[PDB]
Amino acid sequence: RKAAGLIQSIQRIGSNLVNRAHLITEQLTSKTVFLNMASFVYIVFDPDVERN
Amino acid sequence: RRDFHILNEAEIFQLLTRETVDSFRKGMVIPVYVRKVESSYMSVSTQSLIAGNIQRQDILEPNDRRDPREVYSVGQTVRACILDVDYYNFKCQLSLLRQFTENQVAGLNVNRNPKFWDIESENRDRQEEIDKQREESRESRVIKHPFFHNMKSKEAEDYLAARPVGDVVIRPSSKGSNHITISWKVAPQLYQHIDVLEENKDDANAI
Amino acid sequence: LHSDDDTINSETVEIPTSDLRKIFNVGDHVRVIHGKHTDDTGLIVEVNGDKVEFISNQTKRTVIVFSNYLIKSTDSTVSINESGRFELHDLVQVNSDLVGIVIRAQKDSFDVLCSDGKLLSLPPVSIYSKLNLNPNQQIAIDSNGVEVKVGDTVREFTGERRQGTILHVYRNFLFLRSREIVENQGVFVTSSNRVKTI
Amino acid sequence: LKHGTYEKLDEDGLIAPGVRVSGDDIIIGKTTPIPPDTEELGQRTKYHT
Amino acid sequence: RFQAYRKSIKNYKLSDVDYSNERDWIVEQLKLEKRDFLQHLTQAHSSVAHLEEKFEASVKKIVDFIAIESFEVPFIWNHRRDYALHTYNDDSNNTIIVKLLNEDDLWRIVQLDLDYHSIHDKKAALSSIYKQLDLDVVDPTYEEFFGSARTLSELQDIDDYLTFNYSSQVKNLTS
Amino acid sequence: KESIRRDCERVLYFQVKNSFTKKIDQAPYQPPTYAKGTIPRVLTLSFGEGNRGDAVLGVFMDDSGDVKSQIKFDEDFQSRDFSDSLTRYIKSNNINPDIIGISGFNIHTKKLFDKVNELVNEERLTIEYDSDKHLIRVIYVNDETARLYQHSSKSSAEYPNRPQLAKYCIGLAKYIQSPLLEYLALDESMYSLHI
Amino acid sequence: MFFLKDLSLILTLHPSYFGPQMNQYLREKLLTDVEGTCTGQFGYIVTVLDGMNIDVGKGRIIPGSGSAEFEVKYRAVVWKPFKGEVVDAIVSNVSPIGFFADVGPLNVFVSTRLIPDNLVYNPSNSPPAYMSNDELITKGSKVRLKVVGTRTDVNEIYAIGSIKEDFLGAI
Amino acid sequence: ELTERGKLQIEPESPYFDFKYAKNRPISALTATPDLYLRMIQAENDGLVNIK
Amino acid sequence: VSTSTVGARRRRAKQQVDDEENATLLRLGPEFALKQYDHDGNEHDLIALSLSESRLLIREALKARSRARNGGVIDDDELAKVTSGAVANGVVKKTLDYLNTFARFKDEETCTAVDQLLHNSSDCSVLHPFEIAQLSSLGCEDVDEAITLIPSLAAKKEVNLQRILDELNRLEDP
RNA sequence: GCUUGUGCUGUCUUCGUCCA
Repeated sequence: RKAAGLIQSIQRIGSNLVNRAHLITEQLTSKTVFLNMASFVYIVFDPDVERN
Repeated sequence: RRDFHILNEAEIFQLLTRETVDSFRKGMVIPVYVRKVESSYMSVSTQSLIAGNIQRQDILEPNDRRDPREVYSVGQTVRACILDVDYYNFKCQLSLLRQFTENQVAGLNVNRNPKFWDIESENRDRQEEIDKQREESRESRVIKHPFFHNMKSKEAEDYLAARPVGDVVIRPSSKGSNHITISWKVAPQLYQHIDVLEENKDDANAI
Repeated sequence: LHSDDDTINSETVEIPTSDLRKIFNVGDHVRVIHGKHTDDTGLIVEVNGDKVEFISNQTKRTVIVFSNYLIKSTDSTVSINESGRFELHDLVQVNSDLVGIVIRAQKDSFDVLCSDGKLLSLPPVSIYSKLNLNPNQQIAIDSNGVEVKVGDTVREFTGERRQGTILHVYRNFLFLRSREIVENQGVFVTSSNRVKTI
Repeated sequence: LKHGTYEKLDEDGLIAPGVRVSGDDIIIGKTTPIPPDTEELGQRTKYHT
Repeated sequence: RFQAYRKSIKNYKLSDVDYSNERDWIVEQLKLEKRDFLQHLTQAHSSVAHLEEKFEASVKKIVDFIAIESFEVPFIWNHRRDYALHTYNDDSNNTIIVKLLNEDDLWRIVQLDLDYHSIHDKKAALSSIYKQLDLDVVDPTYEEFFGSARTLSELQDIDDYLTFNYSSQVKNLTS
Repeated sequence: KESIRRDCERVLYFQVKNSFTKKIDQAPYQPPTYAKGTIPRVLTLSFGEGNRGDAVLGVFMDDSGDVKSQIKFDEDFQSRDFSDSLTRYIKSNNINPDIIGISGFNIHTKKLFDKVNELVNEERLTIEYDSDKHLIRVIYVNDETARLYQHSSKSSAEYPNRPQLAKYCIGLAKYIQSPLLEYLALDESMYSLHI
Repeated sequence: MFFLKDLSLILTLHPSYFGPQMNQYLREKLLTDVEGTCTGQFGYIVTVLDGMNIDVGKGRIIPGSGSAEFEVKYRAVVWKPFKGEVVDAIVSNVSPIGFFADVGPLNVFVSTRLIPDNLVYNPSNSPPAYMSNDELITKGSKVRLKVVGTRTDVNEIYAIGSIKEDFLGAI
Repeated sequence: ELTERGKLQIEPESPYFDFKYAKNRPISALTATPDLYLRMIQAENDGLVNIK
Repeated sequence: VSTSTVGARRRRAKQQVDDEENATLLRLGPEFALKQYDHDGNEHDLIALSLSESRLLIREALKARSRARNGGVIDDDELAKVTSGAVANGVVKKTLDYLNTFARFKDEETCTAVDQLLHNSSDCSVLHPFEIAQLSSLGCEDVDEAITLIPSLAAKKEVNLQRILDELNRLEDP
């Protein structure tokens, strides 16, 4: 149930998650749930896209 | 993760046949569909399409001398005992001899240790099961004859008591349906029972 | 109408259907008209006004369906034809090394009797495949050495000494159909070595 | 197909004069097309049309 | 998954004394279940003293993580592995790592955490029944086999003892 | 009796868990000269039951997970025509398999496996990255999940115009590309497997 | 509830059994086909009174098949549950969905929705049970339940009980 | 020990034949082979055998 | 399988409310009606049986059959094994266990006294036989308990229920 | 290694055959 809520929240915000911290700053997840799930979900980083 | 698993001979055999290498091995007995009959070899197909083979020394009994063609026919199905399995080529060798097909019954390695198995109770139960397999069916015999009466020996003697000397009565014998006892009055309160053996009987109730 | 007065109970009144609501009493056989649980029957357990709860007959579990979808049918008489992928008494491969025979069939489930005797309840999708064995493969050999084909009646000698007619053959196991064993609609599994042909 | 024989027909589906014919034997071979079944699941040369 | 496991628990938040008893109970249960592993640890690592004390401390820390911090098994296994293993330097300055717990043991600790709450509820009910009995002098047998009781079978035995020997008070409160 | 039952149930639970862990712990097949975990390009073949009538159906899946160029062969697989068709199919510029997977319903699949392996070895059909050259690998594929996939309504909705054997080939290719997700796609049906 | 009923059975006999022991063979066939059977119309037939002295009459030869048809009338003890009846029972199995009891040969299933809430199911208990503060019902425990609904099968009867009313539950 | 049902229906084909006449099996060794004791219990539930 | 002595019952148009089985309303259906007919067509009353009467009858019939089958030469298990049919053996075993574990009267004379008290009584001359069987079977202790368990007895308030229950408890062996 | 396939229209009209 939490996965479907997370997917719907991401699709509301724009179907793209820029940063891991946005699971907390955008109120998408709670503190302990994020603390559990932070290192097991990842965002592919492309150096050509992020020069900064 | 670990590397992609690549199937071995046993896994390929289990995949393609759905028979494990445990339930299909040396010594087991299975029914096989005969397909070819020759003078020296026989080719059969098992239930899972594994092509079998039997040689001349494994088709016929040692005391037999008839040709293999006369003994078996194409399309017949028989019991055979596995002598070798080739798990890579899906081929097996079998034997139709009595020593292999029937004697090998205890195919499981049950731990029959005397301290860990109730040997005597098993023997008693098995003996009782054989004593129940010895049970048979039986019924009385009916014969149509004017001087025949379905009576016992003492009953026949009592029946002949009311009749004078020389009258004859016929009763079934205790030795079986193939025997007939004829009782005739020798003297007052003296009777002779004579057993008659029947040959070339058309039926048990027939004469 | 039904009322405490006898003189009122002997009167028939014609009433429009637009002002009638069905009354469902606890412990009545009812068959579902329409919905996801269509053609499910069972006994009413709880009547929460508009919503009615009943223990099913097929799934044997409580199902909550609205009262508008219920008809009082005292008998199920559900036909399972034109459903699933499996006729009754089909020899179905459950998985890689498991097989069985369909004993009872349902709209979205099946009852399978294993070769060893264990009964299973599975959805149709979970069944691995259906074994369409050839007629030559569907032949076995009794304890005497006499061939026994499908439809041949045989009777055991070991064990309980039961009797039945051959329904399916798998390896050394014979699936037999019998009149007196009502426990599994006559279907009991025995090895061919245990039987003698009649 | 029918229970009779078809080996007495020629390539054009017609029997030739001078041939012996018994009851039920096929003397004129004719076929009509039929929209094929789901046999396009794979039947290399044995799908009925 | 923790919510699904704890959905049947009437009350999960234990007091401090009950929580310490829970930790001790889980340590004892793991000691009982992992006897062969502890024997192998003691025999093959004889040079290191008091490894079983380190095992007890590690099990208590894992119970602390699971109960208070509510960490699930993969997170503990990945990011808290230093509490699940012990390291030492031998006489030859050899760095040796000993793995006290594995992932299956973490799942077993979760299972024991779930299991102990039924024991706690049964013990609380039995103590409440004893309070309603209101003995003038504390029964030495009851306290003796209530302090050491660690399975619900012994609690049931104490319940049978209490309802037999003090049946009159039970009848008065209420065969 | 209850205590021993509970203990034995715990032990059997952990044994079943370890067996299932051994089942699902598989990485995707690693093509040579490529880093582990890279999704390969897969070609799968199967005639089905192996009978006289049954034709061979092929499905090619690229590393992006898109099914490309399903084909049907209209000749006996023991003939030279099937070998020529397969050689033309594999050597086509638009198809570049990294591995060839084969699975089937009975022992006739061994003949197909041997035929494809002999054809690949004799013709020296090498992997086309379009230096060192490596022949394409031919393996048997465990079809635990494909047989349930071919009947699933999700597969039918995904590919309405395709037969069951095409869905079986797609299931085999998907299993080669990602075993874990193929096990996950079974949903309630994965408890009925032989664990 | 048990009753005495006058029942009848139609017995067909093959001509191969036309012997002096025809009456006794018909008696044993009737006993095997009646003792222990379950008919939804009648309930459960447990025993047949005077089983060795039942009149069988004269059998009628069926035209075109040779076999004789016998009309056998007998008195037997029959048990059948009724809707809205309270009877005793013994619990045979405990499950989260409810408990299964046995009333002779009949098995009665009671769902949790017909069980009072204070009898909370305890799966950790040895053996598992539906227990309350003052009540504990497990396998083999005497229970008094009221039959609410009866389900009739081809040769089987399924009953549903309830314990939510007074003078029910543990006894 | 075997009931009458167990005395008849326990055939070599059956999985319960392994422990049909077992004795002197210690409790300490049961946990090594959980399937054996589970099969014993399941046979008991069928009314075939009795574990003493 | 077995057919009742009551036949006919052809199609009509009227529908009645006294057709559904209901113990509380004392509507036992046509096949269990208060008036029955024997093989001779004579009038016959519905024969209810309490667990004591049923147990006595089944024990008597079973021991008579066992004696007859043995050439005229007590254990429940052997007596059940006398009967034929594995499913029949299981059914008779279950009934024997149920009757044994709930036998209110294991003596013939006590059962005879109970039957005479429940039949020859003036108040019980109006009582339905099903009510008599329920009272002798369930072993109720209170008038209110009997009324709650047996709703039919609520409408029959001219019955000395309490003293009959106390006599039944007295006759019941403690 | 290779195996054999399993059925039939309807409705009118006309002309005939053996009696009557």
